Amino acid sequence: GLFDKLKSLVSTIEIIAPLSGEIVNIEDVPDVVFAEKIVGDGIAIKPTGNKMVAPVDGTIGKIFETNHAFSIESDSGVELFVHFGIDTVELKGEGFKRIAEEGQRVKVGDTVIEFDLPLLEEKAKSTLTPVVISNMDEIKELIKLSGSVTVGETPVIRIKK
Amino acid sequence: KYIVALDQGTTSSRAVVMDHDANIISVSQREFEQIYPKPGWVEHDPMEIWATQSSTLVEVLAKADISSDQIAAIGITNQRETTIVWEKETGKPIYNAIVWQCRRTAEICEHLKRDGLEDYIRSNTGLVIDPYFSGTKVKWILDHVEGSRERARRGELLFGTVDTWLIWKMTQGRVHVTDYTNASRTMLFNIHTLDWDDKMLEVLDIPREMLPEVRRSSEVYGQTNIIPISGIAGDQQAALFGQLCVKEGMAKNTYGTGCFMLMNTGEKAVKSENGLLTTIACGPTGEVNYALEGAVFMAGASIQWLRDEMKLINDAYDSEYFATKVQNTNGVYVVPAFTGLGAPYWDPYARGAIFGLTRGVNANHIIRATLESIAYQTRDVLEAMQADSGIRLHALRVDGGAVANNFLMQFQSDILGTRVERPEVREVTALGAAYLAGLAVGFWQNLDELQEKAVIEREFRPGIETTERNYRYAGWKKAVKRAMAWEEH
Amino acid sequence: KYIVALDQGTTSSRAVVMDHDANIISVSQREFEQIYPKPGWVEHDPMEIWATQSSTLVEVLAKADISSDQIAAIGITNQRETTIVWEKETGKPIYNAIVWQCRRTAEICEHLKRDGLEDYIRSNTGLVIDPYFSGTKVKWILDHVEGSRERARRGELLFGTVDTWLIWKMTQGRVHVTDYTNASRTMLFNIHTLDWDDKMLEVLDIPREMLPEVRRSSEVYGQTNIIPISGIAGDQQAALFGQLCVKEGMAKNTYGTGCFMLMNTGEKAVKSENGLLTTIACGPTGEVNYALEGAVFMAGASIQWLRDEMKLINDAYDSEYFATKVQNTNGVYVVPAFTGLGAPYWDPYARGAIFGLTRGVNANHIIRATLESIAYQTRDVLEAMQADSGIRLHALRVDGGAVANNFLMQFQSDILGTRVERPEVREVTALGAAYLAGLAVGFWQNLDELQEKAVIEREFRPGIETTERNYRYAGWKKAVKRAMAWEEH
Amino acid sequence: KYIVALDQGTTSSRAVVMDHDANIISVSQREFEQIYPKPGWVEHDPMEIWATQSSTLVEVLAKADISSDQIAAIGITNQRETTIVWEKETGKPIYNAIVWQCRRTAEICEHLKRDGLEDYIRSNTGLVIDPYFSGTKVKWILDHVEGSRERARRGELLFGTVDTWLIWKMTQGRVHVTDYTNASRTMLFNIHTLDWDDKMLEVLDIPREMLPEVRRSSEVYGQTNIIPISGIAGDQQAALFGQLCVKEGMAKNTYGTGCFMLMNTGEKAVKSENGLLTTIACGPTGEVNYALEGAVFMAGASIQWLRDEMKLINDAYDSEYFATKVQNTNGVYVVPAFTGLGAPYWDPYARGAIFGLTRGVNANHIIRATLESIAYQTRDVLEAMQADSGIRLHALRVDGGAVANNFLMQFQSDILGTRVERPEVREVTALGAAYLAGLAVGFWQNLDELQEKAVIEREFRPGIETTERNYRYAGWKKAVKRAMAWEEH
Ligand SMILES: Nc1ncnc2c1ncn2[C@@H]1O[C@H](COP(=O)(O)OP(=O)(O)O)[C@@H](O)[C@H]1O
Ligand SMILES: Nc1ncnc2c1ncn2[C@@H]1O[C@H](COP(=O)(O)OP(=O)(O)O)[C@@H](O)[C@H]1O
Ligand SMILES: Nc1ncnc2c1ncn2[C@@H]1O[C@H](COP(=O)(O)OP(=O)(O)O)[C@@H](O)[C@H]1O
Ligand SMILES: O=C[C@@H](O)COP(=O)(O)O
Ligand SMILES: O=C[C@@H](O)COP(=O)(O)O
Ligand SMILES: O=C[C@@H](O)COP(=O)(O)O
Ligand SMILES: [Zn+2]
Ligand SMILES: [Zn+2]
Ligand SMILES: [Zn+2]
Ligand SMILES: [Zn+2]
Repeated sequence: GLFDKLKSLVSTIEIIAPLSGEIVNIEDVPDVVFAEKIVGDGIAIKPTGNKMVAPVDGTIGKIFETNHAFSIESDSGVELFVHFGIDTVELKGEGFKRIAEEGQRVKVGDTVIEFDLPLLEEKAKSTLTPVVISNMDEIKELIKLSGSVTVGETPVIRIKK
Repeated sequence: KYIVALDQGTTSSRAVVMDHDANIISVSQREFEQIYPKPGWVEHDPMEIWATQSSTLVEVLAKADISSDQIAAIGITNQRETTIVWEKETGKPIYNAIVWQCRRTAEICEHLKRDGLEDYIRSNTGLVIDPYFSGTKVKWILDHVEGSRERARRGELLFGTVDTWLIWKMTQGRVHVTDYTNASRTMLFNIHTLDWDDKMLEVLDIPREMLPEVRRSSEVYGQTNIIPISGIAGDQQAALFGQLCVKEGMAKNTYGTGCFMLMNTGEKAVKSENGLLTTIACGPTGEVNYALEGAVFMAGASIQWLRDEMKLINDAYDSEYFATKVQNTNGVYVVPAFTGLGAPYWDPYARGAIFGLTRGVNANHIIRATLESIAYQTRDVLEAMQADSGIRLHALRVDGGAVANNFLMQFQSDILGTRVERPEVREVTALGAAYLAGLAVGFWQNLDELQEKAVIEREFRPGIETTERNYRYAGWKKAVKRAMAWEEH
Repeated sequence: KYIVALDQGTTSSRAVVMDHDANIISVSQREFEQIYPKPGWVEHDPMEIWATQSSTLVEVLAKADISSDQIAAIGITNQRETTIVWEKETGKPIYNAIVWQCRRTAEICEHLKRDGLEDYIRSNTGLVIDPYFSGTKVKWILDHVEGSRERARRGELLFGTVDTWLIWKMTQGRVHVTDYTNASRTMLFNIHTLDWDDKMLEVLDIPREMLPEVRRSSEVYGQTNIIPISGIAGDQQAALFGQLCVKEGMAKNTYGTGCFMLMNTGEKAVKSENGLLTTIACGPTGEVNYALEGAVFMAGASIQWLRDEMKLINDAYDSEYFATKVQNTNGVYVVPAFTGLGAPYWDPYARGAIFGLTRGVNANHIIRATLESIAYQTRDVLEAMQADSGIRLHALRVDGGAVANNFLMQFQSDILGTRVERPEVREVTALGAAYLAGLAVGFWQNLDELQEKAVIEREFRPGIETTERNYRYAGWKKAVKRAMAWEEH
Repeated sequence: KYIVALDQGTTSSRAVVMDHDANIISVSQREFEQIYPKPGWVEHDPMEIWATQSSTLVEVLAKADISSDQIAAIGITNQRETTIVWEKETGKPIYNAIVWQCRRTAEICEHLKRDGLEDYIRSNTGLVIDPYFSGTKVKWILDHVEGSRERARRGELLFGTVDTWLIWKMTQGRVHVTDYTNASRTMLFNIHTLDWDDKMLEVLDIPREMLPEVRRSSEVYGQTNIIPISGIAGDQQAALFGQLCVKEGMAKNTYGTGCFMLMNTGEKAVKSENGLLTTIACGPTGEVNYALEGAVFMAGASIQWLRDEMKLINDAYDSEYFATKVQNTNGVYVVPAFTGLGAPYWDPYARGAIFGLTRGVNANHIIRATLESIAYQTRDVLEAMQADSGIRLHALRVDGGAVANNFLMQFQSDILGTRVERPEVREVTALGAAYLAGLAVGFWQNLDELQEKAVIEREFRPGIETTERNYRYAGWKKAVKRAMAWEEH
């Protein structure tokens, strides 16, 4: 049933898709902190299924108690914030499931949180999944890719530090 | 050469001495008793403010080594609303001071509403029917003393607010003046007409005889012997000023005994449609300006509560440390309506409540919850402020004593999803009076002489938890709605 | 010669050794961890009750100097509802014990109501749809473990309550029995038919395979090596018994971790129409009797709360002293729904709240308020008890640990307007098991041998403040109604 | 695959599980009662260490998810000196354990001195006449039980230290062995001859019959069912080891319940001329090595004292925060001789004292003073260490639980005028046993496999206050000299 066991095809800073679907303008997030990049900048992603993963080899910072989001520090001094959907914290951890732990180092691709794309599909307010860089101050240039992406595979952003 | 400001606050009395270059030179604080003679009631003792305020002066002057010879003027700042009556001859109170919080004259307000004055009072006072302001505290006094009204028509009876009382006790009985800021607070004065309301006065059965003289917030009121007193402004307003409020759409939030959020509305009396107060502030020369205000009764007080009655902390400073030992309030909410709800609730009936407790909740959840209440309230007031004025703040300038709380500061920021600018000198309410004093005395000439002592010391910006804010606030919202209407009538 | 009782409670585990003359000879208490893995959740660790209960035995035996040779039997008393599952082979739990308070299986109950079983469950269990009882805690367990249901049909999985678990761990795996008292609590057993409900079992997806053997509350269950175990009864019931409940209309109130008020209804299963439980107790020979029960989750716990998390007191004993330094709660109310509301509210949603706070309220108001909650709740339960059974108590016999609180005792009395009889030996829940043990062993023959160790030590009678009771209770009533429905679903 | 260590300490019992790569995988702590049946006395309950130690194992294994199948071996670490006697047949103690601190057998020591054995005992035990060690606690026991000595010649009576007791209770009665480290502590064993002293044994009236088997600190003692137990070493020594003591002149200081400072003296039994202990440690293969040791009874305990009896703090962690709110102890000194003075004082008569108090001193002076005592004592021991061994440390490697105290750490540094290296894994005492276990099992082969998990996490270096150290220490010196000889005889 799961190829999780089998071997995969294996191919300045590049940030990788930490979850999958269609990329989106931060600007369209139904939440201001996001949409005005108050929290920082990056993109978003309408999601396709199953799981959230490290997008940089770094170290997972904090993991939300209701496990719907997490942050992480790249070995390259970048800060990432991944927030699944919006107002998700009201589902109180239902659909979510904690693969990793609030302290480890990870490579790109390592499973971080698993999820239930459909329970979440009608329960949640929105499903948008912002991916932003929070420490926008220590970053020169930041670029936004487009279209479709695939987990731990397609990159969404490129940035010059 | 230097000005000297006087800050007589809910909690305590202070005395600041600044130089021309506007540097805080020496300070004196002295806290004073709080009496609750009955539940929803608060009262302070006129002679104690008095003793405490006086005493504070000397000690500052002394501390720095300075005399009558080197002080340009006296600037005066006080706590609002808090009503006082006193036999003219004597220099003695016919009662205790009723504090701004004290919910006593609550039924009275209930008549006022019963009659139909909500509308009126709104429109001319810019105030709102509530025990919060001077008016009713006056009548309640006159009403609970045999020889009062009459004794006062004959006029042996004096009314006043802290500035007025503070002044007269210095101009040895000579001067009876309140400022423009002070007066708006009273519920007796007319903000457009800029003079005592005949209606209020009547309706309330107050006698023009006791009312003092109402004058500019920068003027030489008189001389006193430590010398002239050139400044007067209600505390919240003197801080608006020290922040250099002064221009349209400009705003600050003061975190002290209570929380006061104000925005300068230049020369336009914006009519609040969102639980807010239309009141007076100053424009750059100490002239009359209008403004929107959000009052929140309990802020720093709560900390004092944990500190002094509950006994969970030795210092309010410690709250940061414990509140941070916890990550979450663990479900708990603290609605600190210890003395009703103010803006924009205005429910003199609600009382303090605690919620969401379970066996695993401990002291630290609780403290932090108290700290949180602060930002919640703040935020309540703010949203109002915005709707009303159609403007969207991008930063919050702040100041106050509680503002030294990195935690609270930050949390305040996250919960708003807005930056928070914390000024390098926290003691702004003081500064304000000074300027009003100095300016009025040629001590300074121009505000511009000073768009420099106003360094920002710190910026708090929204952390990642800012995403969580809506949920957390809804918490708050439900909690609040449950503390309401607790008392009865 | 002597019996030895075992009391394994919510808070702690104990071991009492009595003589034939029924005198408390030596005791051993040992408190144990309380885990709250999440808010409305409570859990204890099977191995810890275990370790703690065992350890307590030895130490009592040792303390007095006594051996296998002089002990007639073992009487067993436990905390109710608290569900446990364990791999038969091993002697190891597949989970932690879910405690009677733990509100986890709350949604489940919500289905049950959604389906239509309220009526059924009432009528056959005498219980009421609520996370309080065993049933749902079982399913919730089976539901959150891969190899469970199936592993349990094959039957390598054991269910049980503390008595059952306590037994099996002593009869080295031999015995799997619960008593009649215990079983009623589960929500799976039928009180008329006096056997497991096929419906419940189904509906809940429980497998007859795990259920133990259900037997008389006085019988020799087996032998163990410290020897036979002749007694078993749910704690509340073993205290009904030690008070010599035993006859129709007879009642007691136990003040411990919670509060349990029960009345013997001889052989008639009175149907509660007032938020009460119809459940089983004993008649004079340990035979099945019916009874009305009022459960109140939080009593002594609150004190522990102030004592252990809030940190206001070092000892619960101290509460008398501080609560008495105050005369009034000063308006304050404490609704201790830390783990929902029980009878007669039964709202697994309400949470702890505090009310009527103002700046003058301090620690001592608060403590006392907590103490007060006790009598209020008690009183709530009582009125129910009366309505239901048509009888009007004239006294309240009581017992429990909190019952050493003159203040509370008295206050309890005033607030009821009824006398309160406090028994000279507080450790009654124990005594109960013993008798059931002794009796069953010819250790005693007749209850009558003992209508003598039941001396009354004190009578509390209604003081003049008893006139004030209605007001004060209305306080309570309003407070309660506000803590309700706090959590969400 | 993994080793599992057992650390059974004065304060509590622990269980660490490491991997081959030597990473701390899961831990379990469980604190246990401390009984003071009388002043200068301390005692623990054999069944409680037991219960606590056992229980801790399971819970670690469980926590990580692991079985009998994946664990290479069991490493064992215990608290020293603490004497135990127990009926062989039963598995039951004839008494309570006498702890290393307990000053009971103090008169006995007084005879020993009266007789002339100071010299002897020094020279063969390397120990010093003091209630601190096993010997006298044994005799005191045998002396306060009717059927003892005789019952023990017949040999139904077992002696042992925690490792020995811990072992036997696991090798179901099979194994009776102590390690080399353990034994030196007893005052009955001969460090040169490396075997029980006939003299001690006599003089003390001890019977070779109870003494266990004495074996290498790395050897397979036997197998147990959770499997073999390959490691054993007295705690202080297992930490010497985990720090990779191992070579001449190498040293560490452990900050826990007490303070223990040790230096490896390879294969030479250095004779202390400065209040120090000559005792055994290990060389790289777990072989016997000698060493100099400085024992200090009270360190972390004091904190617990403030924390648990005095009640000034909720957590020991908090001590940093309060102690830092003060800058100075304000003159105060705390000599924590709660259970006599150890090295290099060795005065079982001194008792705790506090000094230099004046009206302005408060809680925070006090706490900090307690923290300070730590470094003072440390420093006392150190100077001894140096004189004795002629070597001058340049750094202090440390470890222990208290070592997380930046304040203390630093202060320790200043007061010494020496750098302090704090290791990245504090839980070293554990690690030690493991290696001894692993190694002995081919789990590792070479120590060298590991001169890598020993990262330094932090360096504390002497701040400017280091200049002040002499004065401050003289403070200390005077204080100490005043707490001495408090009790009488
Ligand atoms: N670290 C802190 N955190 C919270 N509150 C603080 C802290 N430091 C001081 N305070 C609070 O700040 C208040 C002092 O505010 P301030 O503006 O000086 O006094 P006032 O109420 O007279 O206007 C008090 O209510 C006090 O309890
Ligand atoms: N003076 C007292 N006042 C209030 N509560 C008391 C007092 N003494 C003991 N307690 C309380 O009594 C309880 C012990 O009740 P008991 O019947 O022994 O225990 P259990 O909850 O296991 O049934 C605790 O909840 C404790 O917090
Ligand atoms: N921040 C801290 N400051 C002071 N003492 C601490 C701190 N954290 C823990 N402790 C102390 O450390 C000790 C634990 O030391 P450890 O090496 O674990 O235990 P043991 O005494 O069994 O060897 C306790 O005595 C405790 O009171
Ligand atoms: O409305 C009263 C205000 O003046 C409050 O000021 P304060 O917090 O300094 O007492
Ligand atoms: O329903 C649970 C009862 O057994 C409570 O008994 P307890 O207070 O002794 O834990
Ligand atoms: O001499 C006794 C030592 O083993 C002390 O060790 P401990 O601090 O871990 O209890
Ligand atoms: Zn969220
Ligand atoms: Zn102020
Ligand atoms: Zn009980
Ligand atoms: Zn240790």
